[PDB]
Amino acid sequence: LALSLTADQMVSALLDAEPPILYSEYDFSEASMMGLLTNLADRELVHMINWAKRVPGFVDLTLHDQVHLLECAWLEILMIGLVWRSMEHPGKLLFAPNLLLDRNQGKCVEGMVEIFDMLLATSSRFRMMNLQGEEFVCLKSIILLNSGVYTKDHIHRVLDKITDTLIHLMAKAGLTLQQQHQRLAQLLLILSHIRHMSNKGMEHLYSMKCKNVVPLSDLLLEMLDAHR
Amino acid sequence: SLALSLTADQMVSALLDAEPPILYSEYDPTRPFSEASMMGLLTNLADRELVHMINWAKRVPGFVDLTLHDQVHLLECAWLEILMIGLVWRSMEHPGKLLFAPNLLLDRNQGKCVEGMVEIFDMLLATSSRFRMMNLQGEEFVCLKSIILLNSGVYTFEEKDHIHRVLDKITDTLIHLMAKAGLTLQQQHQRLAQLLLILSHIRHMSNKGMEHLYSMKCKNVVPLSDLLLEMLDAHR
Amino acid sequence: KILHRLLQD
Amino acid sequence: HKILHRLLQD
Ligand SMILES: O/N=C/c1c(O)ccc(-c2ccc(O)c(F)c2)c1Cl
Ligand SMILES: O/N=C/c1c(O)ccc(-c2ccc(O)c(F)c2)c1Cl
Repeated sequence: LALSLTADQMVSALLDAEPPILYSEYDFSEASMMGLLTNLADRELVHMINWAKRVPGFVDLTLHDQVHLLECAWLEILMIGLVWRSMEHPGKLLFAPNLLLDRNQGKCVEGMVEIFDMLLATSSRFRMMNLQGEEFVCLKSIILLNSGVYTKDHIHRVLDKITDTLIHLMAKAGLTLQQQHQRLAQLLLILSHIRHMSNKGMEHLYSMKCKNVVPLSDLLLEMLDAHR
Repeated sequence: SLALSLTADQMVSALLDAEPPILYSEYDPTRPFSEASMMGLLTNLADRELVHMINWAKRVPGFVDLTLHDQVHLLECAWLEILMIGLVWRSMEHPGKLLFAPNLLLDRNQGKCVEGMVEIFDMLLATSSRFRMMNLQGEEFVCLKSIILLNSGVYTFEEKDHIHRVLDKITDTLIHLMAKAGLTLQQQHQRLAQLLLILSHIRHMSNKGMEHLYSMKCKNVVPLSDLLLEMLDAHR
Repeated sequence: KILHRLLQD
Repeated sequence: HKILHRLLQD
């Protein structure tokens, strides 16, 4: 089915598949904030699973491959989402509508300010590029299918389709050929930074875990243990 | 800047000529491997490569235009990625093996000699396998290595605009190479994307190798050189 | 694993 | 300064 969709239908499908924006249980210590972030992430994870199943090509994969891809990519996916909805709040991270944190509230947790700064710099970059919603959804699907793919032709064929869709959107927006290729590259290089940020976030989350205090859901612990 | 003025062909020429040499390890075949001694080999090798990497980065168009602090930051951020993409590249024609050096060609089973290392060998091998399947070309490899140098640290920053201009030039160069090679227009954007997506995997391996290296330091497995200690501390 | 169950359901 | 900082000059 995925290989048969048009560019516009790929976009329509991904837009349709988008997960809800969730609220946190907010109403400020190292523990309370982390509880908030991990509580939010756990609930987001459940909606991410439904969304993945709606990314074209993904339900074609074995359950085992679906699990591996999600285990590798879940924090990357949460983070690009966070960056996307923070785009229009310079110097702030919109974890949720009722949880808009600035770089300084990141200092409320050891090691967290550095991660916030990377998240904020990426938001700034999206803003600089005037990243579009259609492009964002494409990039998010690329993360899902790409991050764990080396650890299969079908995945790579689907990936190429999404590249075609990105280029379609850019051509439709009036960009020259040269501009399309440059922008595609700019967009994909951000995925390097998003990988970096997930790696750092994973190590952090892991430290929080061993230190007890902040309780993580069974699901979060399991996703976490797949990276160790 | 003169970098922005270079043609696609001159860009490729500059990068191919700037390529560092393949170095030998201090491997001693009179002695069996231990965890310590194998880690010693890789770190001694990385240290000697770093010096050549610095000369190389100075010849990447646009890099000399940055302040010393910017050059330091980019290299601190990308050094292990740059070492690893080179490793994967030279391992290409050795399926199932990692050519750290001509005198140090290791399979995954030798990686097991160091705790937590086999996981990393497997990722490196899978990436080499991927280069092989894509039939990555030397001209593409040099472009990708230069992209890593300029990109990895770029969002940890005016001249940031300059760097992005240079990065755009390298994109034009990649496209130029693929077209020259006869790839259709669709194939060009599809390959560009396949090539850049690999940089996400390279970043992953670098982060995992950085944590592994830090582990060996803190367990006193091997003494890292002062330069290595400095590059590492930039990540902690 | 919990992820298994969520994918099926 | 860093060792890296000095190598960049030499
Ligand atoms: O250790 N904390 C992990 C962490 C972090 O460092 C930064 C952000 C988040 C986070 C990112 C995106 C989210 O949607 C989220 F709900 C939490 C987490 Cl869980
Ligand atoms: O402790 N881990 C560090 C590490 C690794 O896990 C894998 C490869 C290397 C390495 C990679 C590329 C090189 O050119 C090299 F000399 C070492 C290191 Cl230093």
